[PDB]
Amino acid sequence: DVVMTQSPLSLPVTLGQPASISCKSSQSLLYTDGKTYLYWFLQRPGQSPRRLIYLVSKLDSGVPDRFSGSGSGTDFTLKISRVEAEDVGVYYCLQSTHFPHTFGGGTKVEIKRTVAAPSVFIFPPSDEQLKSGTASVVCLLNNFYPREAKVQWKVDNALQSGNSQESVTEQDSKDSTYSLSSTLTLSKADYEKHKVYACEVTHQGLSSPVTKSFNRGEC
Amino acid sequence: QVQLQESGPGLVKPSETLSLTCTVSGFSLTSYIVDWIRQPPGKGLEWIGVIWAGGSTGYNSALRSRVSITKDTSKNQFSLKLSSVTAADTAVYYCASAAYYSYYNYDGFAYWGQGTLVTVSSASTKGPSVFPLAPSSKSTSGGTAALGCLVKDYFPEPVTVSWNSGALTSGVHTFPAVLQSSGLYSLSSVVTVPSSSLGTQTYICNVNHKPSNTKVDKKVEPKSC
Repeated sequence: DVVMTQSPLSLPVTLGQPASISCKSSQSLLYTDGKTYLYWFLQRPGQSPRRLIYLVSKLDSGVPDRFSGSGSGTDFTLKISRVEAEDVGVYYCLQSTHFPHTFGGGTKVEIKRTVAAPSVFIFPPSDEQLKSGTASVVCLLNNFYPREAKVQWKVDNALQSGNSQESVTEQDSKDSTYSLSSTLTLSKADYEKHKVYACEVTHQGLSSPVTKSFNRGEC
Repeated sequence: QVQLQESGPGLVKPSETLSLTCTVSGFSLTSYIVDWIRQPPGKGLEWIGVIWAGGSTGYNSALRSRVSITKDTSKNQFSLKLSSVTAADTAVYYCASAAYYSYYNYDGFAYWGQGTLVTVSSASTKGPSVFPLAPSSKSTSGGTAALGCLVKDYFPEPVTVSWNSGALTSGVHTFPAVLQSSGLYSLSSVVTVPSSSLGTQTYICNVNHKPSNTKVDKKVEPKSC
């Protein structure tokens, strides 16, 4: 099978600056009809890949001219002359000259924007969940940049370990930020035995760690 | 101006047969071809096979003759079947179509379906519990308040979350789900709104878990402090 190698795996780029993605095939993609069946797609989070380019350099309908494709034989390139906030996502190349058709491993384009401190929010468990014997506490870090953020859970100032999980959204296509949600899960008994619930946030946009807390049973 | 609609997500037991359908609308002046592609969670894309205009097929040999693509009775409807499944077959499956001008001139992969997640598991489906993430002064930043819903203890993925039946979209963040040690998923969906709107506007999260036929609407009421 034809191996499709994409380079780089991750592409951080400053807004308005050019980006170049390489796609290399283990065999020539030139078919017997004189055409080169090389395509480029963009895939956004939780969405299907969308075609940008076909036949090496042909742009699909609605694709702006900042996008271009070039190459021949085994070496191909996708270029973005001036990267925009909406260009973030995973780019994939594909060959269909040979059977089976094969895709490149993908290149994630990221916007390098100015540092943005996260807005930190905390949510107590609901009475509905408390009735079931479990208590989930949620900490939200909203619209921050860069992606690196440290969340620490504290229950009556005691650092928590092995009872929390978190996930991060993909980079926003409009403001180029990330958001993070972290859930602390305790039994109702442990929850009712403690008073202060805090989430401690460390990020580049913060001069010192920010602690967002609530006292159980304030209202 | 072409639309591809795929059948719903759900479970397939290991060793059993995965079955999906795709309906291709919008081709009128030419015939078309339908390619099938899959994407394991957090991985790349793998081509499965193709069904040509006349009904003949081409399959990826990596699928070891476990695959079948057929034309259904209903106009523009196609079925993909994959036999003897294992955890390696858990993926988002897509159908993709393109114009076929002649055997010597055809496009490929021009228009894609939304993708359907098929999970290979011997476990039963489980609908989620939906809990409010109540706004309070602990979630209220200078004129703006954050609120949400915690969609907990469901299986398999995915779940869809909307706010106010889709009328509320600005400031919404729906997070990737996490897999707990119980083997059940937990997801949160949050929204930032003007805090002055909290006493005059009702906020409801609409949760749909297609694999278990579960639909939950939860009103998110503010705390007093």
